[PDB]
Amino acid sequence: GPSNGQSVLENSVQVKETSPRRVSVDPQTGEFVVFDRTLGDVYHGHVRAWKDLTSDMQNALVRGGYVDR
Amino acid sequence: TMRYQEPARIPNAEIDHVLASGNPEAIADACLSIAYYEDDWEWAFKRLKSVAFDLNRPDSLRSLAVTCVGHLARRIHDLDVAMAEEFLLSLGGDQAVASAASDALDDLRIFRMS
Repeated sequence: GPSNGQSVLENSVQVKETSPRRVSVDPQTGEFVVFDRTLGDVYHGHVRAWKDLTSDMQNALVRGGYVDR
Repeated sequence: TMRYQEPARIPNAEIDHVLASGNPEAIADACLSIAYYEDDWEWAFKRLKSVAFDLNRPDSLRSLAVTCVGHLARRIHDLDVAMAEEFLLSLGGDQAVASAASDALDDLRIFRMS
């Protein structure tokens, strides 16, 4: 999984209002992270490579003020 | 505040009992243990589907199981792509799981068809 799960989750952003799926970037290790709801406010996550994120994910990242390009 | 939980590994042998008898957090844990740690597509896909299709389980759990099918697809090279796709597409019309179906399909299309 991710190195810094809790803080990376807190500074994450919902990709679309129709889905609880969120996305963030680790300021420390630089990895891109996808988070999904488990139950309630609890979330799990996995690491992805830039090209494996969708347009919506990347849009919502750069526009969020999370990545240059 | 949102809470990160990395899935615990539940031994394969205990899974079916947890899915029969378990409370929701137990069941979610089983689904996620499958999603993150089991390598046998057929064995795992079968079990996730039984949760996803079970009308006596709450929407939260059914939706999670679909998301978990998304995780399997991401991870496992030898999935049956056509079976995974027909499954996810067959849910697009019912709302309890639609949203997770869409994101599981994103997972399928990226990791296994691109």
